[PDB]
Amino acid sequence: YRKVRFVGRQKEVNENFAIDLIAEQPVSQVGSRVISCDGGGGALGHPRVYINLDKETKTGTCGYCGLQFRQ
Amino acid sequence: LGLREIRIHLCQRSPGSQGVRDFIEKRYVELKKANPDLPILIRECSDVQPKLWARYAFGQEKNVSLNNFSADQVTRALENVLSS
Amino acid sequence: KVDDAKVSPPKRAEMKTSMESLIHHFKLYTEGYQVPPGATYTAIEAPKGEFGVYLVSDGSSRPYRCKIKAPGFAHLAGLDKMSKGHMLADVVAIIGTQDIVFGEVDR
Amino acid sequence: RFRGEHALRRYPSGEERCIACKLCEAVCPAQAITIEAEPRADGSRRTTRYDIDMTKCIYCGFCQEACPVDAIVEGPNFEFSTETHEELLYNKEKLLNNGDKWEAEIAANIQADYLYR
Amino acid sequence: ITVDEKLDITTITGVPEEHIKTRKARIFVPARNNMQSGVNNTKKWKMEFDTRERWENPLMGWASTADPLSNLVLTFSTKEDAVAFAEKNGWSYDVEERKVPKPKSKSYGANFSWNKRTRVSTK
Amino acid sequence: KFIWTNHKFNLSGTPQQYVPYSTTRKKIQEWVPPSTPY
Amino acid sequence: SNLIEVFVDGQSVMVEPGTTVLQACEKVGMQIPRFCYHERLSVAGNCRMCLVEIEKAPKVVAACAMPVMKGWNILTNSEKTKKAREGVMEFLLANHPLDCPICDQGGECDLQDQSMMFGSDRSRFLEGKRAVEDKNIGPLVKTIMTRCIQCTRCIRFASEIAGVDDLGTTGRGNDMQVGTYIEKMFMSELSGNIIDICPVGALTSKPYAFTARPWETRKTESIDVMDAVGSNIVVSTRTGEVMRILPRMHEDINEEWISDKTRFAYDGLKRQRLTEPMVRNEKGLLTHTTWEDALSRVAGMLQSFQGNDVAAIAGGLVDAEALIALKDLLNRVDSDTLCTEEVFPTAGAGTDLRSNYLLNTTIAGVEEADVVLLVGTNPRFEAPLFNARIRKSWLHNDLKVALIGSPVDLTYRYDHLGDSPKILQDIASGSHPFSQVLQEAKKPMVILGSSALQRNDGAAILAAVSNIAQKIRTSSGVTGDWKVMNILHRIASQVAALDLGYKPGVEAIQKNPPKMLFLLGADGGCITRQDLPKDCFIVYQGHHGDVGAPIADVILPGAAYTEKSATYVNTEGRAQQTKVAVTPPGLAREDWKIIRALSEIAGMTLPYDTLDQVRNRLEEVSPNLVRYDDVEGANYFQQASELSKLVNQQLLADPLVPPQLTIKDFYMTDSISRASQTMAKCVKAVTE
Amino acid sequence: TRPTVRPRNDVAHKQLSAFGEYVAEILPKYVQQVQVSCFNELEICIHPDGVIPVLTFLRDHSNAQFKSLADLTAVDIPTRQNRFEIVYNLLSLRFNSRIRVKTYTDELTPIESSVPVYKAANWYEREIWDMFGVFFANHPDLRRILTDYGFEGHPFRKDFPLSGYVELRYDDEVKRVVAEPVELAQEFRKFDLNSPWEAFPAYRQPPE
Amino acid sequence: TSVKPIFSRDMNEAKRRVRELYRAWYREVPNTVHLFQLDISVKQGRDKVREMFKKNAHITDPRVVDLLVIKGKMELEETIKVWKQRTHVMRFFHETEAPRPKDFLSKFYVGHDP
Ligand code: SF4
Ligand code: SF4
Ligand code: SF4
Ligand code: SF4
Ligand code: FES
Ligand SMILES: [Zn+2]
Repeated sequence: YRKVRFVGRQKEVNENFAIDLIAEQPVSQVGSRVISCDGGGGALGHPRVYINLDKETKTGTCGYCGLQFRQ
Repeated sequence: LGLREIRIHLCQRSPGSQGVRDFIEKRYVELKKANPDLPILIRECSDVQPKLWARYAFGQEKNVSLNNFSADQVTRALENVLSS
Repeated sequence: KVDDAKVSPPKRAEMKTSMESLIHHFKLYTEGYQVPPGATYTAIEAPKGEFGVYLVSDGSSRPYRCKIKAPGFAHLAGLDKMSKGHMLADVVAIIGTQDIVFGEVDR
Repeated sequence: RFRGEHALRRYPSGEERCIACKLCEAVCPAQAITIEAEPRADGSRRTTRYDIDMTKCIYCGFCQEACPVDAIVEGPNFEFSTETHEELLYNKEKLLNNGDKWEAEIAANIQADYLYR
Repeated sequence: ITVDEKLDITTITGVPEEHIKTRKARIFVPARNNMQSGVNNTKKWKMEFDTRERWENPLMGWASTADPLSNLVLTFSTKEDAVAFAEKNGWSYDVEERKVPKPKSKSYGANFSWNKRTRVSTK
Repeated sequence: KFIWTNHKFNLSGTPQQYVPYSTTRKKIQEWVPPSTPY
Repeated sequence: SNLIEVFVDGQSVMVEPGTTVLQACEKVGMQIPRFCYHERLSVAGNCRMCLVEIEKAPKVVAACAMPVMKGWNILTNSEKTKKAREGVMEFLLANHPLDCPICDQGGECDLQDQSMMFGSDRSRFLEGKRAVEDKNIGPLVKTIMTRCIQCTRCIRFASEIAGVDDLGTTGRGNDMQVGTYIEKMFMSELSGNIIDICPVGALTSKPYAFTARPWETRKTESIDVMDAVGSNIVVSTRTGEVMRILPRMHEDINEEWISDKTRFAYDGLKRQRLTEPMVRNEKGLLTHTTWEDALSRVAGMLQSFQGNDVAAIAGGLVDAEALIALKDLLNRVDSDTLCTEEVFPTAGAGTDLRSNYLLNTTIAGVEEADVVLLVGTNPRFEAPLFNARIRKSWLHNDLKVALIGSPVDLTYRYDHLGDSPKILQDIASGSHPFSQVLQEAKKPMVILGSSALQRNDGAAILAAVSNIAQKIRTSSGVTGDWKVMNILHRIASQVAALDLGYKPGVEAIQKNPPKMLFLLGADGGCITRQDLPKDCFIVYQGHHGDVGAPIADVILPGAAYTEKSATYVNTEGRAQQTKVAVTPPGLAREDWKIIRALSEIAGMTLPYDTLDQVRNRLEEVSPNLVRYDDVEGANYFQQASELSKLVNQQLLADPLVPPQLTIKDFYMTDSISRASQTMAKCVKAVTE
Repeated sequence: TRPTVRPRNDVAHKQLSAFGEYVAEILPKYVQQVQVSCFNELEICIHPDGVIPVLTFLRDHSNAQFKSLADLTAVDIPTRQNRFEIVYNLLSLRFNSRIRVKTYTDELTPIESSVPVYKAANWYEREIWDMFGVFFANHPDLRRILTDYGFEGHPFRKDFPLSGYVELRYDDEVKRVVAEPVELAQEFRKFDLNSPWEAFPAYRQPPE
Repeated sequence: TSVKPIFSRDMNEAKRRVRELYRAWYREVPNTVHLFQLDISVKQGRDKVREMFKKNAHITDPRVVDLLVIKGKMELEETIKVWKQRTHVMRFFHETEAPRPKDFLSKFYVGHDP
């Protein structure tokens, strides 16, 4: 129905997607209990948060951090 | 038909409707013992002018409006629409 | 800034480390401050006049009535007295002396 | 510290730095922000609609000073002036693209100014 | 002086257009958003009018609308001047009732019984 | 990483004009009738 | 008399001798901070946030658990109390991670509305922050046990009202945890109702999880209709879409609690919905068309029909305004023959002052009872908050409960007295004991369920139970007025339906072959085309297409319950009107206006146009429906208990088995419960 | 107590407690409430019978000059049983002192205007007519300032909603720029911001 | 009523005032129709004048009618002079607006009961 508003307008659309780009990361490992995540660098990026990694070797990308974190 | 149903209204206080509150003690157990087909209705509280309704003949209302009767005046007023 | 941080936001290097910084950051932008009731008034030297603000406070993050007095209410109602007895070419030369700016007469 | 065009940033290799914490919406004086969020199937929440009414946008810039994860950035490029009213309403797939026509322009100005604020 | 005492129920009109007879107001108590337990947002009567249609604006999906009032809440003091404002401008309304809870009887110490049933465990 | 080749433009219709649109979901999901036989 | 004047900040007030400092200071309009305390729970004290400096003492006490002696000076604001409320709420704000960009209670957490007003300014810790791990319990409770400030509030709820003994405390000192040691799932009735009680955002809703923040909603109060006890809810819109509900905390029913089914039944409300009128097309074809096609299609068929060839059924969830426009249409044509879906036996009374047809005891008068005996039902899996009031009134005093037939898993100490219908006949005599105690109680309570009354012996047990019921009423009766015999229901639009003057139980349509039927039943498949005559049309009018929309001629779109200013009846006769929050989608319209719009295209036209004019008609039949939220004192069944003795139909011989299973019958119940993918998501997690 | 707290003073709090006291003493005909603000301001609540002479008393004296009429405003207050609130603000030139005059009224009851008493109220007094309908008495020229010619609303009261009813548009149907009922592209999403728990101890209400 | 009036006292200084300016409008309707250079018939203007006065005839209280007198007189200040540049006078006539249905069957096909 809506398909008439762009005829001769070429539909400028995004190319890359961050729907799944976490999955191509080399999922980190430590072998400890609780780790800081000031990822992206200090005083920028997502705030400090502490995660328990005991259970199916992972963390869960911290929500904030996004990068797959595990052991 | 006549008729379809009748609707008893009363009030729990404002004691003009005590004839109806007596009428259930007098003729409700025996009034519905006879004619076990007519679905007469009783609702809760008009709180002023506790009317008595009748409805029949392609949906036409018939409202006898008792204000404050005695124990036999409620007994005799009911048979007017009942027999007809 | 003011240090007690119920009014000033905390610094950016602080709102990423401690716990006390975010709750007095994240709440300070959803709603505003906590202003006590009671009327107030002041005025300062605007470079063309006084500047009356009669800021009625109610007691929440959102203020009540905020009536402003700007110059030009007095400075242009008195054009009636100032103008007469004179030319028409005088009148445009009158106006640029009081320095009247519109949008500021919206008080 | 000059203001201008809106853009969105992201982490190293693309992550959508936005976390959709809605704070830029509640301080926009013109309510030019409108965000509908949803749990994406991976689990972390992201955005579905993201709007900046570039007509209504009064450029108070408080969105730049309200995001905790520092997502939206007033990018310093005055390149503008299209020909319709129907175009300047920016959807999301302008803004990530517009945030990725450049980043080294943006990433050096924050890194020279973040110590003051 | 020219006092000329007289009596009339003050119904004022001409200031809106037609929405006197169309709508019906509502006076009620906002009562405890129950995600938390702060009771400061009691003690003030409020109002809200009729809600009418909200469609889709077919370019973005915005909540564009008719129904020009749709957002008017005032802060009343009590039930007494609650009615007196709805009649002074004179459109229809309907009134709720304030709900205050039980006082109530709560006492620690009776949670450890010899023969009663009021007995807690696993604390 | 995720940056373009050279540049772009803010032109009116190149033919392209970015033509901004709606990016949501149908909400009510209207009912489907049963098929042709009774 | 029986009071002590205590000068709360130097100001007198008279409390009972034995109340709390908290209730004293809350009486004079103040808030002391509340963490380890709840009014609807028990009392512990292990948060230590309420700390007031009492006068003429060097020490500081906590206002949760101590009585009040002879009149003190409870010095609320001091130069030492603020050295305590700052003090405690600096520790627990350290061992906690930096959430709230993403914590889903981010607009209402009590570490966020206390921490601006009370407490300190900065931090000095400055490294630490232990981090425990989480787990999963059920597919409803999104679970981050990191945050978990150990206020022992969810823990006691397992020993409280929800009697499932499941949780505990695992650990010592700094390291203790709250969750279940083994991986046992926790799900029963009320099991989703913990995520309101958790005072921080450590617990939250699973389907709601990542949607929107709570400063954008528009709180409009309403009522839910998925059970006969009603509810007290509040909806929240976003852009004309429903987000979530919460309990509105009414003091009679829905105290701080709500039905666990109705909490997550809103998902199918916006899932499988018919939006538009769909034409007959002569085969099983069924395609949409103009709204002014199928109006004149059935309009001429109405005038062709006359007499008992046209009928209707209604047993779902519709209001009490479309059940009069239907009634003032089919009885202005003077052809009634109309019934409901639910099977209620009528022998002597029920429609005529109704005498027992509502739940006669109030819910507030349940706590004053002493010995309760109920038969033929599962109280846990129909009317869930009803057992919650029994559970609480079993506690805190003495309460005696026995039961007859089919031992199911109730929480507290019940006992299976026996299982035969002859038990009900023999209790009029002296046998199968307790034998006198129902007469020798002071506030007895005898409750009948509608699931066993659905059977063919319903008129038999209607007089058998009321035999011994009036036997206790003719005994003393209690002291006292104290109506004893009462009954329950499980369809919302039934008591509202019957007291309009309908007949209960499918018998009039069960005897004739009528031509045209109106479906407001509708998914309850007690009427098919098998019991019908040949292919004459039957018209569906409703909102969903589960059962009865494929077996139909012409369907009609309509608004469900969250779209119309409706009016319902609880199990006691109150009227709790719902209100419009979201306007209905598609081409559907409000379900009373369509009947008047169908009336004007037919011959007869009803004499009322606006919804007020509907309520003027609603005044005429019954005046208690405009009486909002009041249950008047009117029983009058000395006569009506005698009138059912005219009928002497005998019992049957069958063990009194309810339809309710272990758990699984609770989920797939009405119409939306079948359409909700959330209930389908969890019911496969129970059978696994 | 500390730095970053406003240092109050008692000298101006003394004389403004002193000066305004014998004002009610020498006109106990019109004055009904006097109060001293905790930051050196004064209110003299006056029933509007004495709208002219009390100003006329402050128009001239030898102990109170007060000839600088700065601010005429208007504040509505619903739920008061007399809605509106006319509030003056005048300045002593020789003494550097601020004082306000709070005079209530109602809608239909007029007010004797300050036209001979002050000639700075020429455009201020008309504004309350255009915005509220408070008909002042005996003004030589009552007209329409700061509103458009076709309004019937007096918008600055509370029942007038945020937008009007009069969203304007053009058509080439003949020449005209015609009015129409109002239609928005967006709701003006109204939030909910009042947090509970009563941050203020001093202004605590009578608990009833 | 403990409140002083504006101009009238009781209904008889009032009802002679609403008759009074009616003549001032009545000689004005032919006067402005050639002035503002608009083209309708002049009798339509005289119908719309009495349209406005007759509609508000449901008042049984003074000083409200007198409040409309001040409203009615202020209309003539722009009217006798030229302060409404060819639009505000045309604003009286709901001309290019689509007609309201005002009929029950007509409302029912279009609208969610507006
Ligand atoms: S800038 Fe902040 S508030 Fe705005 S979308 Fe990004 S994370 Fe959310
Ligand atoms: S740029 Fe300005 S107008 Fe736009 S969201 Fe930020 S503060 Fe608001
Ligand atoms: S769920 Fe969390 S907040 Fe609630 S009682 Fe348990 S530990 Fe305390
Ligand atoms: S629940 Fe409380 S402590 Fe946790 S993120 Fe929300 S406001 Fe902060
Ligand atoms: S508030 Fe619960 S113990 Fe202090
Ligand atoms: Zn990280």
